[PDB]
Amino acid sequence: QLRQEAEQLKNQIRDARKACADATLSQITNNIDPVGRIQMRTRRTLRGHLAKIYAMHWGTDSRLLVSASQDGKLIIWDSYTTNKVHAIPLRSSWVMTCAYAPSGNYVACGGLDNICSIYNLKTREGNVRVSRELAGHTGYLSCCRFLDDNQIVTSSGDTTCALWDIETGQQTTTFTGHTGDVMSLSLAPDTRLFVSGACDASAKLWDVREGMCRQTFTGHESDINAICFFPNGNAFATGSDDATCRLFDLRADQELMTYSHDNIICGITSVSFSKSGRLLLAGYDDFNCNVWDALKADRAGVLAGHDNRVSCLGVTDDGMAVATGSWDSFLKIWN
Amino acid sequence: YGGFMTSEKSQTPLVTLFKNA
Amino acid sequence: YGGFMTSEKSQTPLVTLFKNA
Amino acid sequence: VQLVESGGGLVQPGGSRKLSCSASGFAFSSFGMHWVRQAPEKGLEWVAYISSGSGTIYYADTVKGRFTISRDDPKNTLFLQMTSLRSEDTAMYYCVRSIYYYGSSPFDFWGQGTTLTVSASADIVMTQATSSVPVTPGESVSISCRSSKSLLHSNGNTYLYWFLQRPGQSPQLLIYRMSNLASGVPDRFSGSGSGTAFTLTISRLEAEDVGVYYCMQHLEYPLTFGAGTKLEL
Amino acid sequence: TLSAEDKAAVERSKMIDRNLREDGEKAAREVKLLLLGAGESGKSTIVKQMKITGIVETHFTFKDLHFKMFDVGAQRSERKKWIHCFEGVTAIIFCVALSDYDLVLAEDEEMNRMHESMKLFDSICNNKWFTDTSIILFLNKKDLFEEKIKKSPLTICYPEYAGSNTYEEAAAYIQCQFEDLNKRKDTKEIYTHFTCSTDTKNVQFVFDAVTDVIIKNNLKDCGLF
Amino acid sequence: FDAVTDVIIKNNLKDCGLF
Amino acid sequence: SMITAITIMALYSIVCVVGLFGNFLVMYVIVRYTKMKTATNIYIFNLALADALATSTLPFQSVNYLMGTWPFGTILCKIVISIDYYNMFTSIWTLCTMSVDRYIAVCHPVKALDFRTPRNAKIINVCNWILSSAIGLPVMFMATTKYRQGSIDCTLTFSHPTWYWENLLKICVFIFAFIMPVLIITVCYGLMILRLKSVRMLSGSKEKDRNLRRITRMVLVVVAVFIVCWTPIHIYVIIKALVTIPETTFQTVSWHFCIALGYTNSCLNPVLYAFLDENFKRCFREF
Amino acid sequence: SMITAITIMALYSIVCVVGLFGNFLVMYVIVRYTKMKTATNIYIFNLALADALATSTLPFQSVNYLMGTWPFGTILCKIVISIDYYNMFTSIWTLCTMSVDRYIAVCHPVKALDFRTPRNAKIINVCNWILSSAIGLPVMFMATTKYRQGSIDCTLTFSHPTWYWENLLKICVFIFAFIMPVLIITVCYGLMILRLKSVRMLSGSKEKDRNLRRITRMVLVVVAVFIVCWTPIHIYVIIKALVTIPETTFQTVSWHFCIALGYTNSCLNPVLYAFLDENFKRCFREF
Amino acid sequence: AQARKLVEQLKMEANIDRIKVSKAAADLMAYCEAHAKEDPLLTPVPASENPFREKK
Ligand SMILES: CC(C)CCC[C@@H](C)[C@H]1CC[C@H]2[C@@H]3CC=C4C[C@@H](O)CC[C@]4(C)[C@H]3CC[C@]12C
Ligand SMILES: CC(C)CCC[C@@H](C)[C@H]1CC[C@H]2[C@@H]3CC=C4C[C@@H](O)CC[C@]4(C)[C@H]3CC[C@]12C
Ligand SMILES: CC(C)CCC[C@@H](C)[C@H]1CC[C@H]2[C@@H]3CC=C4C[C@@H](O)CC[C@]4(C)[C@H]3CC[C@]12C
Ligand SMILES: CC(C)CCC[C@@H](C)[C@H]1CC[C@H]2[C@@H]3CC=C4C[C@@H](O)CC[C@]4(C)[C@H]3CC[C@]12C
Ligand SMILES: CC(C)CCC[C@@H](C)[C@H]1CC[C@H]2[C@@H]3CC=C4C[C@@H](O)CC[C@]4(C)[C@H]3CC[C@]12C
Ligand SMILES: CC(C)CCC[C@@H](C)[C@H]1CC[C@H]2[C@@H]3CC=C4C[C@@H](O)CC[C@]4(C)[C@H]3CC[C@]12C
Ligand SMILES: CC(C)CCC[C@@H](C)[C@H]1CC[C@H]2[C@@H]3CC=C4C[C@@H](O)CC[C@]4(C)[C@H]3CC[C@]12C
Ligand SMILES: CC(C)CCC[C@@H](C)[C@H]1CC[C@H]2[C@@H]3CC=C4C[C@@H](O)CC[C@]4(C)[C@H]3CC[C@]12C
Ligand SMILES: CC(C)CCC[C@@H](C)[C@H]1CC[C@H]2[C@@H]3CC=C4C[C@@H](O)CC[C@]4(C)[C@H]3CC[C@]12C
Ligand SMILES: CC(C)CCC[C@@H](C)[C@H]1CC[C@H]2[C@@H]3CC=C4C[C@@H](O)CC[C@]4(C)[C@H]3CC[C@]12C
Repeated sequence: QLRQEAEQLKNQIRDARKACADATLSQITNNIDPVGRIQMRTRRTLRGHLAKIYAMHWGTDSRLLVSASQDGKLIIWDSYTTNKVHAIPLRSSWVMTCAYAPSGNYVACGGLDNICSIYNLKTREGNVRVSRELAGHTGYLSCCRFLDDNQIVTSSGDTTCALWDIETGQQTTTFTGHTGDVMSLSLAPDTRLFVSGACDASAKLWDVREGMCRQTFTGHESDINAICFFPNGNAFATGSDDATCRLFDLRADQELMTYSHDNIICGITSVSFSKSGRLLLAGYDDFNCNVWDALKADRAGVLAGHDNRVSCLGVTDDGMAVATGSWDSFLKIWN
Repeated sequence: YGGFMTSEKSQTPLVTLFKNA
Repeated sequence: YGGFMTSEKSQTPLVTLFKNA
Repeated sequence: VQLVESGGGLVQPGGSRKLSCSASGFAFSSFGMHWVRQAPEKGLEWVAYISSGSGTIYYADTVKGRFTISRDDPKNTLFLQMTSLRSEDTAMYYCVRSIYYYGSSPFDFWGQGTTLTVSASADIVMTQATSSVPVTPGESVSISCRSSKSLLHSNGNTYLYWFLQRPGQSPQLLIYRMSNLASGVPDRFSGSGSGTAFTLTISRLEAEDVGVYYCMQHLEYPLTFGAGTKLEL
Repeated sequence: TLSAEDKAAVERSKMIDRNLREDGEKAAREVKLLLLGAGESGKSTIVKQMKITGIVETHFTFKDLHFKMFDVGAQRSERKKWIHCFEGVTAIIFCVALSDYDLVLAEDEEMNRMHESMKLFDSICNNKWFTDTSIILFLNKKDLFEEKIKKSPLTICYPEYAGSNTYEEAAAYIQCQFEDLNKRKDTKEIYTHFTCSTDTKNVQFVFDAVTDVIIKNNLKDCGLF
Repeated sequence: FDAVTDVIIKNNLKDCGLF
Repeated sequence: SMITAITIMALYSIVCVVGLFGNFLVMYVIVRYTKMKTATNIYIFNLALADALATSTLPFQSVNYLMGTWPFGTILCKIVISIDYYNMFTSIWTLCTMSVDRYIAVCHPVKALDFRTPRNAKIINVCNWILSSAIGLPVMFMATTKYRQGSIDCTLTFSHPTWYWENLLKICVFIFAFIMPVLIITVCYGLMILRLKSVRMLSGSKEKDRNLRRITRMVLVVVAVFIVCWTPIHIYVIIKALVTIPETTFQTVSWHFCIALGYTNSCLNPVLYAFLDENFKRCFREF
Repeated sequence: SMITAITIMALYSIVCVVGLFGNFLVMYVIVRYTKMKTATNIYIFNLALADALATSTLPFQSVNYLMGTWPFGTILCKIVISIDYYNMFTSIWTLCTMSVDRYIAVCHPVKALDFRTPRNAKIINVCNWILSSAIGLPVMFMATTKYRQGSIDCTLTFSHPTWYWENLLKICVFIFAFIMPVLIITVCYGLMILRLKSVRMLSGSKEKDRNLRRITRMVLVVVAVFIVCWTPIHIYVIIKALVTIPETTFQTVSWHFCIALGYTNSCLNPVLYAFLDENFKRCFREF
Repeated sequence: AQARKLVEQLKMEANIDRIKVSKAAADLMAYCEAHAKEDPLLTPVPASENPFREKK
């Protein structure tokens, strides 16, 4: 009875989505000229990890960047001069995410230890020590992103998300609902809402203040590994293990466009937008990072040069460079 | 030849007798 | 190894043919 | 964070003396170290620098060859051996910790000073044009400094540091790289200007700000200080 | 060209590079072992024997050889997403209990826990990330298994076994079935040792299997294979 | 030559001092 | 007479061309692609360099045989003789070092981790080159040119007494290049084959037994090629020095054939080591 | 405990006193009267000097054994270890050179006329000392003092890996100081005796056969003393390196007895070479 | 219990004022065209202006 009611309601939502859509985005954007060929040369090569890299995050000053490796190190890099700024030894070697604060005061990290560690960088003593330990997740930490210097949103392998207060140390908000492991999350610029994708092939939009799910986006065939907002905060792209990428609009609440090509059957590790949002960069398991034209659903460029599985990709705040990290222990900067 | 080879060294009683004397 | 060992060696006719041609 | 120096007292000319500065409550091995001298009724003067890990060592030319700096990291101690002292060395010596990376604040923490008495590339010349300005609490005060060489480097940083020495206390850093305030300094101080002409503006003058103000270049070794503008009431 | 602060930053970067190189060499020497099995296998007991939330790291030194053993049993998350992290592992030690066949989980459909261990071993062994990784298989509770096979026949759980009651024959049959679960025999050796309450007997067998893996890696590095 | 050889052998051994 | 000279020239030309081509090909494959990240690649590169220089010194010997005189000059004579003996010892001791490496790798796995590193391999290789220089410098200084019977001769000059220093040098080169290397290679590879037979992994399976057979075959081929190439030239030099033999055409053919057989190991080292190596085989397959 | 230490200390003291007295007596007799006008006397003088310098480091070892620590300092530790390792090779190779000299003197007379001169013996002795310098210098560098369990220890520190360089040094010292000298001395003196048997002046009479028997007994005594003295310390060190043995008092007594016998050969070489020599015996008769 | 909350959540998801997709497409194109000039990735920037440069 209840299951039938749920099937009825979701059928009504599907019918509303069908009726609401009138003109395809590809048909409307067909008229505009394609961007062409975008070739990005390597500028800097970063070495010294000696293990596979899992996570990088750009700072808001567009110069420093943090990187997480499987030797138990967080390395904070000066991208212009190639010099290393910080080298933080970690308690747990296994790491799967690392967040760089917007102010730059703190660095978060997490992985298979079920702990989110907050490290202060502006200490008077001059040694980067463990400031905060956020114990309480039941599954592995998959992604974490700072909102301010006191509040952090984390996703975990117990199918939940959490909003934590750093100074108190307790979790202030818990988000439940996903049946599969939440693999990634992305923050909007206003930061009042955040979308997260899980291993149930769906993404959910969560309100930070209220604490409930505002919107639910389905359409993928496999586990969603990556998610990122469009720079206007009204849309977001998802990458999944089914060798496709999708674009979902929050207000439209439907699948705008799908990016895929026949030759590539491997999954999508990470995704990021350009400053204008015209280019969508995504690293795949084919040892390459493809730059897609967002409005034409066609390939605009290829970043080849990594010798192992590309694990992480980030476009900087002013859009002047893109940094890619891979399992070959090298960080590369493209421009 | 073998005097400088790494071997266990134990204080002899003779040097104790020298120090006592 | 033995190329530079002291051994009295006469000139070959092939070198004479090379000098001729 | 604490630095205390020992080895003071009177020394005969031509003798030798070893000073030692012990550090507590911070990672001594990661900071480079400075010795800075102060004449009794004159400005400050830089003596020497040792990097972390002892990889590079710098000396002033007046003290080149006479003074030997060293550090012991397991005991967190800095040593200065002084041989063949002269009548100009009757000065108070400060130890300075400094860390160098992108966004760092070097010369932030100053030692307490050990007094020693023995008798009772083109050098960038830093010029404090004025010597004393009488001020009243409340008005905004401007202090001018000038250089002999353009301190604007090609990377975009201008290596000018502003220091304040209170009467009878250790000097503190106010401004590093002419724009950023040092951690723990109120927002009353602001630095501005360009190459060869620099200005410190103190809006809303408040008590305990009376002291001597120093402008320092940090473009190339040897470090050369300013004369020192004193304020009074 | 570079300023003095930039040169000091380069010197700091070089010191950090030296520290990272030393840490990398020290990590390279360390032998990593991944521990797997069921909850009732006896992981805590065997780890306490060898030594004398989330990841449990055990560090012990045998014959001047460093072993770090990662117990991942605490995590309840889906294994497929985080299994790829453990690709660079010397060996996987998989522990199961021989007495599991009589024990039956409290479910509506009565199922054999031994067959669940068989499915677990088949899933771990046939994983794409672990094709050249050796498996050290440990069979636990040998005395209780002998008493149980004496009291109760093995015919009741699965009918395929028809041999007479004997700990030797039945244990060898379970061992050969576990070896038959392997689908790539050429690129994966399986070391089966019956667990016993002796510190020397176990740790030495683990050391021998790790020694064989190091021999295989050195031969691949030289290029004979 | 043989006798001279023997005399040289004798002289060399006497110089060494074995005789 | 003419047929003998044509045969000798063809033999030296084939050995020199194949040796230089193989050594420079191995150098290009190592430097271009592999970029010397492992110790084994460093040892193969050092063998390539030593064998390349040793084969490069061969055409000057061919010209010396043809002309019967040395027109190159005294300084180049010193350079050629010193480089020839220097690279001969460098190649042989590098082969011994690879034998020691494989012995430590197979028999002592716990100590192989500490032993097999790029730094240690670089240190041991530099020590090998310095030890070769130990005999490279005196041979360099001794080597002069003497005008005999109207022909300049590029040869070593020994201080009085000539016989004692000349045979002391022949005996030292014979011992250090033959007695110790054959013993080290034979003992290390024999214990290696025994330890490989002891390995539980290789035994039992028919495919793995075939792989053991292949490894044993390769090792025996290496040992056999080393012994068969280096043994006749050294023994024939010892026989020549001990017993004077009347000059014949067959003696000339045998002497130059022994020289060519000595350089044949230097020529056949790339195919034996680098090409048979599976890592370089994979690199060749991919590119 | 006390009885053992007294026995070991007395053994080292007697061996040191006898060796120093014999070496300085032989040197004084050679310098004051013989005036080093013959090559053989030059070799005996160099042998006496090498044995004296080797014996000089024995009281430092005695103090090290008694006190259980090294109080002398790092510099003197380097000097003593370097002198010990240097002079051991100097003595043994001087013995080899004298054996080769006697072989050339007997078997090859015409060549011995050129070979046996003061100048050539000086050149060969200088070469022997330089060859000893080869092993002496790394021993001088590596040797230091290490603080262990409250006791300073004077020993060799090896760069990582310690086991490889340490056992390589032990193997090289074993081969160069034992395997080659025993074979050279044994073969040269055996061929010497075989040549002396052929000599017509030695055989053919009663007293002449007695003199030949005397020479043969002297040669066999020298070879037997060399082998019997040097063999146990080298074999014991190889066994200790290869096989770990539990600490016992008998092990300590055997270890120090082998070291004392090794020095005892250097102590007993002046008696055999100089006092039993007929020329020095005639000098003693005249004076 | 769980089914009730899920049905209420799905009903809250359904009760949303979905705007026309054409208006969102127009806004998306306007945003892309407005920020197209600013983007360094889309339009190349001179080497002197570029912070990343070749180092000898
Ligand atoms: C002094 C010259 C004339 C003769 C001796 C040449 C020696 C010093 C040269 C020749 C071959 C060289 C080696 C060739 C290859 C490598 C691998 C490289 O990744 C590190 C340097 C290293 C290890 C070189 C070290 C220096 C070297 C050993
Ligand atoms: C590690 C091994 C290979 C080192 C071997 C070193 C040997 C072969 C070298 C080192 C010292 C060299 C000797 C140095 C000096 C002379 C004097 C010269 O007039 C004749 C050659 C001769 C006698 C050299 C022969 C070769 C020699 C003995
Ligand atoms: C010191 C060690 C390493 C090497 C010792 C080499 C000695 C044993 C060698 C080198 C020089 C050799 C001599 C050189 C020449 C001849 C002429 C030959 O028709 C008979 C042998 C004879 C007389 C040799 C006898 C052995 C000899 C003396
Ligand atoms: C110059 C030539 C003669 C040197 C040859 C050295 C060879 C014969 C020696 C040196 C080191 C020795 C090995 C050292 C250690 C061991 C381990 C021991 O449990 C068995 C013997 C064994 C395996 C030895 C076998 C023989 C060995 C390899
Ligand atoms: C053992 C096998 C593999 C290699 C054998 C190499 C040696 C022993 C062989 C190969 C070449 C042979 C020499 C060839 C030519 C001559 C000249 C002749 O008038 C006398 C025999 C003599 C001197 C031979 C002696 C033995 C010899 C030196
Ligand atoms: C190089 C340093 C470390 C050690 C030097 C040792 C050598 C060079 C010294 C020590 C003993 C010295 C010899 C002692 C005695 C004599 C006899 C004399 O009538 C001629 C000089 C001669 C032959 C000396 C030559 C030089 C000599 C051989
Ligand atoms: C003719 C003979 C006696 C000359 C001496 C040969 C031997 C004893 C010499 C030649 C090469 C030398 C080695 C050269 C380099 C090193 C590396 C150093 O870190 C330890 C000592 C060590 C390992 C030396 C030990 C002694 C050595 C093996
Ligand atoms: C000494 C040189 C000149 C000739 C011999 C070189 C080779 C055969 C020698 C030198 C160093 C030796 C190694 C040194 C130390 C050990 C540790 C021991 O527990 C096992 C044998 C082992 C691993 C030796 C094996 C043989 C070895 C590799
Ligand atoms: C143990 C290995 C490494 C070194 C062996 C050295 C000794 C045993 C060898 C090397 C040089 C050899 C000598 C070389 C030449 C001759 C001339 C011959 O008509 C008689 C034998 C004789 C005199 C040899 C005797 C043995 C000898 C001295
Ligand atoms: C050649 C003749 C004259 C002397 C032979 C000396 C050798 C073979 C003898 C003398 C001293 C003996 C050693 C004396 C003590 C021990 C300790 C014991 O727990 C094991 C045997 C061992 C290690 C012996 C081995 C053999 C040995 C080294």
